[PDB]
Amino acid sequence: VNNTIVVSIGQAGNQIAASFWKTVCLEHGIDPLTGQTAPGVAPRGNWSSFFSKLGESSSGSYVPRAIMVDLEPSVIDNVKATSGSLFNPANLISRTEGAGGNFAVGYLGAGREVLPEVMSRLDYEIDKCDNVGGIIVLHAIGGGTGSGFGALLIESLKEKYGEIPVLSCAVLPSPVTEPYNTVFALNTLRRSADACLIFDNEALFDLAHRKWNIESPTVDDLNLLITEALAGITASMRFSGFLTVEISLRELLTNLVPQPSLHFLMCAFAPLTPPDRSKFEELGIEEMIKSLFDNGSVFAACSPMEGRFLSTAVLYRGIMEDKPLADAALAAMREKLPLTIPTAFKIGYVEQPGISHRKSMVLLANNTEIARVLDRICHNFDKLWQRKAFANWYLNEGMSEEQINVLRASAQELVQSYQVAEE
Amino acid sequence: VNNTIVVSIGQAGNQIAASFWKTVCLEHGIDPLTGQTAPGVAPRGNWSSFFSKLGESSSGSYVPRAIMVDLEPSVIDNVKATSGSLFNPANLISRTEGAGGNFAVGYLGAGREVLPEVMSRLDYEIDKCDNVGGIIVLHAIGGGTGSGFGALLIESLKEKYGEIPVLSCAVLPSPVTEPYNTVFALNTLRRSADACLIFDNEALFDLAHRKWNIESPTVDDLNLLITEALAGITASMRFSGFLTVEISLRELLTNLVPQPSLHFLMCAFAPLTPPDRSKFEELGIEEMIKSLFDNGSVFAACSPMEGRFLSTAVLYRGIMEDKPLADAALAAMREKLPLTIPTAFKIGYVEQPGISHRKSMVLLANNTEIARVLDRICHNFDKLWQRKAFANWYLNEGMSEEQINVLRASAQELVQSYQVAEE
Amino acid sequence: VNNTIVVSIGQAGNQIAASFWKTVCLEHGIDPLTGQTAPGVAPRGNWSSFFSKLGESSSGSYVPRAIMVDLEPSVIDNVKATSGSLFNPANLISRTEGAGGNFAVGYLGAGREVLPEVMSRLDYEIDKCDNVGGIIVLHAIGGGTGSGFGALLIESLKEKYGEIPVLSCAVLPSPVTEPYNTVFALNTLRRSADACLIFDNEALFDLAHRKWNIESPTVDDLNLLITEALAGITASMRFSGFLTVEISLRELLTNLVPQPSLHFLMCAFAPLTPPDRSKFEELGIEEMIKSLFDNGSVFAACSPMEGRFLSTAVLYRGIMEDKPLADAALAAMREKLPLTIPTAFKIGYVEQPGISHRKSMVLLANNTEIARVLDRICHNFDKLWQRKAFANWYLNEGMSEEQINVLRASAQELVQSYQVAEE
Amino acid sequence: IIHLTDDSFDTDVLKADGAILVDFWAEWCGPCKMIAPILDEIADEYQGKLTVAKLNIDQNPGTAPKYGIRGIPTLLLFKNGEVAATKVGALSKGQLKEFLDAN
Amino acid sequence: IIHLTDDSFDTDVLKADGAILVDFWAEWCGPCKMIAPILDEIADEYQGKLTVAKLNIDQNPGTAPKYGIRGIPTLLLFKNGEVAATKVGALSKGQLKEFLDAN
Amino acid sequence: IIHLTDDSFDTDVLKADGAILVDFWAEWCGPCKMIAPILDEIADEYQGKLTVAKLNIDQNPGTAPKYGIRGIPTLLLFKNGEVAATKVGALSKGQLKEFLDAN
Ligand SMILES: Nc1nc2c(ncn2[C@@H]2O[C@H](COP(=O)(O)OP(=O)(O)OP(=O)(O)O)[C@@H](O)[C@H]2O)c(=O)[nH]1
Ligand SMILES: Nc1nc2c(ncn2[C@@H]2O[C@H](COP(=O)(O)OP(=O)(O)OP(=O)(O)O)[C@@H](O)[C@H]2O)c(=O)[nH]1
Ligand SMILES: Nc1nc2c(ncn2[C@@H]2O[C@H](COP(=O)(O)OP(=O)(O)OP(=O)(O)O)[C@@H](O)[C@H]2O)c(=O)[nH]1
Repeated sequence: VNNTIVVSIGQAGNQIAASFWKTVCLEHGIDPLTGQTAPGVAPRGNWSSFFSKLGESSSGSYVPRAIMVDLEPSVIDNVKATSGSLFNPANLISRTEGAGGNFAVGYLGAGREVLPEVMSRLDYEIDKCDNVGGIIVLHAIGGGTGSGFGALLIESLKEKYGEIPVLSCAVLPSPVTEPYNTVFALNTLRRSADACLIFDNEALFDLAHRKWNIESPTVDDLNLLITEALAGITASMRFSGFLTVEISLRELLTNLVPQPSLHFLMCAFAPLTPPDRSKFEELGIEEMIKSLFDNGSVFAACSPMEGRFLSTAVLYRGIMEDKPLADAALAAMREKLPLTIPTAFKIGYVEQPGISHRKSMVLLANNTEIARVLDRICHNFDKLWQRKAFANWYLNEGMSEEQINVLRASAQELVQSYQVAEE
Repeated sequence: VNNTIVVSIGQAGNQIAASFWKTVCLEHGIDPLTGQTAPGVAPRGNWSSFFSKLGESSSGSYVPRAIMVDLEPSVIDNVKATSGSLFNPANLISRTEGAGGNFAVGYLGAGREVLPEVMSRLDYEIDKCDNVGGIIVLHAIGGGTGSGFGALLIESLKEKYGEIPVLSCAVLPSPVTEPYNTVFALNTLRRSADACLIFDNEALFDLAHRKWNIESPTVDDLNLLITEALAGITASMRFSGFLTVEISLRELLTNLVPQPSLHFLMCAFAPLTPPDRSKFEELGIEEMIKSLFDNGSVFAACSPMEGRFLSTAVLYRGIMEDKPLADAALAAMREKLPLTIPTAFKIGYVEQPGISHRKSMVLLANNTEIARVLDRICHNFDKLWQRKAFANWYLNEGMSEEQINVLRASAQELVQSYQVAEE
Repeated sequence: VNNTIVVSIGQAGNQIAASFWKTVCLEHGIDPLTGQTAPGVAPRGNWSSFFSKLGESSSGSYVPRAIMVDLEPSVIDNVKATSGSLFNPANLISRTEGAGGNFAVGYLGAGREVLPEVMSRLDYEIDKCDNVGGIIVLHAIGGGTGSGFGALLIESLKEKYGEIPVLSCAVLPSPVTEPYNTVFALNTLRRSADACLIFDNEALFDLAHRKWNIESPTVDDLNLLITEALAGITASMRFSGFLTVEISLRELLTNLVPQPSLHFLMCAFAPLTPPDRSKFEELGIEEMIKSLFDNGSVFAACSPMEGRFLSTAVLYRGIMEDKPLADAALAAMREKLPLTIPTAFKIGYVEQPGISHRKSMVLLANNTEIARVLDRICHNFDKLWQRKAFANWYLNEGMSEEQINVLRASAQELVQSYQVAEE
Repeated sequence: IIHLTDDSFDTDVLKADGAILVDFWAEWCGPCKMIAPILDEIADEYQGKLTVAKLNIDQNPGTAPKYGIRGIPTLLLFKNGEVAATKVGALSKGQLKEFLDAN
Repeated sequence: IIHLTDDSFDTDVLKADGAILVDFWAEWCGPCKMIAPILDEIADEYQGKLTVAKLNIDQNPGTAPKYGIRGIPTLLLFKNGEVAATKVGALSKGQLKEFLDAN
Repeated sequence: IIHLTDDSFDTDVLKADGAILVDFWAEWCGPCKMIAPILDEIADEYQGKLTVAKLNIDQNPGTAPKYGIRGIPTLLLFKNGEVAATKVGALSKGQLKEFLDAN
């Protein structure tokens, strides 16, 4: 049974990480403030995939295979305040300065200083695994820690461990120096991550305002959407059962990534019903599947249907009221999708529902409209770089002017890859 | 969304065309005498595939993407008499003489005279398409217009437009100069049609007499059978929906034709229940599927089960009471069929029922027993040509004696192709 | 429709054969003591696959396509005593001596004497087949007739008929000279049998004691288990129907054997419910499928789940209460199995239940843990051969010392094949 | 369509070369009328392979009792002068075929 | 979100360039409130391709009778000054799209 | 099959090396008899990996109350002197395995 380690970097990363781990504890029946279970009981499911056991069953504990890194200490302090004795205190690493929204600080400056400690915690977590099946890196790329040190650590991870799958889950800024940091991070995510799942803050914002009626959505609201999707994607790895289709990170990325140069993914979730009504109001399978494949449901500001699908996985979990109907529906979708490069259409099923929906679905797709999201970013970068807006910020920090041109070109090489895949 | 143009040539062609268009209007909720819909309402389904819209929604109209050609004017006069303002009057082209059952008149004589007008109407229809997905040519090949001009026009179509799929739906005579015209037409259908679906009048006659109790079946009765099958095959192209498996003419022929030299198809329909009882008496799925694959259900005087299937599509539409049962049944058929050249077994589903059955199926097959139908024809041709029966009819009309030997040999090359595919 | 001949050799072979034929008669409605059916009625199913008809329908008979060979006459005498006029008396061939548990007697001695008669009966049975689809050889390999003459006859079969599929169903001894005879027989089963299905007496013993509560299990008890599995495997060949997936021995072995060097199979059955309760106590599909794939259900003393599956067929028959559930379950198993050499996962369905269960399943697998069973055997052989225990038994009988080393090495070449397939 | 009497049964059915299917039936039998149109299709598709005969048990009461008929419709398959198989009751045109295919 | 009066219908709907969807509705109509949040999503996803308008039949009783409205909610698709298609009653956000896709 | 007393629990269960499954049970418990034949199969298939023990709560009333047993049958998994997991009630031989596989 495969083990996964989740590394979270920076504000967004760690706040999402905290929400993810709380949800996963609740799914497995593990006390989210203490890592304990009721007297005599073991957690549900394949808990050892994401947790390790400490000591005897009496005073012992179930410990997230988690490492949290930041430069600014506020967010990790908050985790300590809200999460009791859940985490290994040695795995929550912070310093003192923030990176001040500067990618170069995280990659070359203060970031290089934190790396030996972070890498040493990775060593320890890795070795205490029966069989390590992947590492998930949770981060935003608009700031300077998640982007810079996220870039630094993925690179580092791949050099030292090589064969271990590394998936980035990366939050993108919504239309400051954010376009610069995004582009710089993208290079590493293109060259070194085995795959990168984007979470477009612009889309998340809209969904929270639109589908949920939140006039002024907060990051907590946006994190709910991400957490559901993360819980749902990881459910294949965290449960077993008579009907449960077990799927490793390895198997998943293999099916989602047809070439190393096309490894950027997007995702959609259903139901996007407001938490306000969550268990009282349910969608039937029809409306649910319909919604899953709707342009208004993707965690990306773009329209997958106007582009082409390179690959697709539908990850279902929970109650299955009518399997002939769901199969008929998915078969119909499979014949309706705009296609490229030969496609894959994978279907996963997990018996165990999440904690908020009786049944839910995550759609992961490798689709060419990701080019639109990426294009939006590059247009903003170019708008600032054409006039060298905050350029000295990065120049005085170790990057050279010509080398950032290389990274703007590197990202362009990735945007052209997906445009070529479409036509 | 794909557009289809339906060209009908000669008596049989046009009488079938009229019946087909009336049925399609009724399926889409389009008034079959005026091309209109009730005030404010649009047609059901993907109407633009087979119809174009004329003008505003008030006094406007939905116009079959149809062209009807004949030499004798009786049949097109009858269409005008029975079909109000449905057709574009410019698309109903006729002359004065019949071809007197002479293929050569249609191909070289009076047929060559009609071609520029017919081709010009094709131009106009083609250009007013968003995306043309195919042309269907409806004709009988025992006479001289459908056969001769049908041959002329398909050849012409392929030279000018090339890439557009062209499917012939060809009616074969039942055991006069009919065997001669059939053979001459077959050459073009072999070399130039992308595919040819046969409708064997002999089988249709039997079914109408046998299954329906008609002592003296008329052509109207035979056309009912053809129309149902045509409606059913075209349903994948004319409707959309949550469970509707959309399939283009392109995709269909791709799956049905494994090599360009084996593109002759046959079809079966179910239920073949008499119209007398149509909605009051229903078959269950079992009996229906059973019947579909029965030798007594094919629109060809032969037995598909005694030959070999090169390829197969089952096109279901309407109510699905029990999908696990239907899948179990089709899977069982799939393992029961005599096979060759690697096979295909495609399943289509359309939610929308036709106008006469709550559920119905069309079976299209590329099967080697078509050789039997074709053999029957050639034996009759040889019986007349051995003694030069009406030979001067064709000799005095521009064909040379040696060139008709070429066409008898050409058809023989096609009959040997299917015999080789069997062993 | 395919014909099968079943040849049974030696005590175990013939006692199993008798039990198999009685069960098959009962399934087809053929009187198991006379080969007759009630007045006017034909047998159920595709009876001609395993039976031929003798004479008129009045005084006539349905005769197992069966030949039974032994050296000792006790067992065939018993068949004559218990089976009326079912068998062709000319097909029950015996002599006078037993082979005294000596492989060499069966292969080179008294066995060579019986061969022309046995081969001549094979001739006759073969020629009276419309289309021969396979020969099943039923035998134990721990004694000297089944092993020696079994080896002799399979070799002979393949030389004379070549293309006919030959499947061995071989019973293995449970932890005397049994390890010697097993190893000697294995060579032929490796080189000449198209496939060999093992029945491990050790596992059968345990199942009968464990699952059924038999303190002192007899060979009759063990034969019940074998008979069910044989009935179940042969059901695809003996029945037809709307949902019945007809599968030939040819098609079956093709799917189960990926290379000629890996053709040893194992099987499991469900339900293993005690006959005591058979029709009163039923398992649901869940428990049934679960059990089928359980290590405690295989007719081999080993654990298929700790090894790797090269290939797999699940052969279901009888009532199907919930096909979506069964498909969901099998799909889940398919994604759970330890795999190698590309795999196959075939599913068969037969409508007709057996005589004792409303629904039942046989699992046939080509799995690498068969190496364990085989290893157990070789360790016992080596334990005796290291000290030449009963060596003169075989030396004075025509085998040379170096040639039995060849056969010990030959079996080792087969055990290494399956160990290599695992890693 | 072959009609039989008690007098013609011997020659038409028993002395017959090749396989033959006999439908024992009556006008007052609902299910018998049900398969009358079905039996015509088989008379076509099994040309040479089978001949299809009918015997109306009212006007020919002598034959059915000889064959142990329990009711109508009863389909009897004859080869020489012998009953190969038996089908009692009205049935699908498909189940009839699977019955004819196997015997 | 475009609100209409009887006075503004001509310019806003009939003289309009490009396609337009009009929702005839009321506050006392259960089903009308049901689709209010649905109509907002379409106003986003069909930018340039469609404009979405609303007319409250209580405060503007003059327009609906002209179009033969049988009840509410009624969605009317206009192109020039002409009704392209009609949807009566509350519906899924998906059935609404398939309706918009085809016309 | 290992039988226990209150006196032997300490050595047999708590001081034991390797994992151990204890079945608290009684004769007058329907469901307890149900799994008696099931527990024997696991005693085979988990050789070395597990040892299977039984404690009859009537003749040894002292042990169950110490572990907060709510009824019978109760399966307790011990590793050192510690309860790893708990299964209450009679179950399939398959659900029992998935329970043993994960812990
Ligand atoms: N979805 C989501 N986005 C967030 C969250 N927190 C911050 N963001 C976004 O993330 C981007 C900023 O990245 P941060 O992670 O906050 O910066 P950092 O690397 O952690 O910290 P510094 O380098 O010190 O600035 C902006 O686009 C924010 O809108 C969050 O909790 N959820
Ligand atoms: N199924 C069917 N067959 C028809 C129909 N009308 C004619 N036929 C058959 O078609 C063959 C004759 O071809 P036609 O189409 O009538 O001849 P044509 O090319 O239209 O006209 P001419 O060349 O002027 O004779 C004969 O085999 C007729 O039995 C019809 O409406 N339905
Ligand atoms: N499952 C099962 N095993 C049997 C049966 N009869 C014998 N055996 C086993 O088969 C092995 C002995 O092989 P036999 O078939 O009895 O020997 P043989 O070749 O028939 O006869 P000889 O050569 O004369 O000894 C031993 O392992 C027996 O335990 C039976 O009816 N069922």
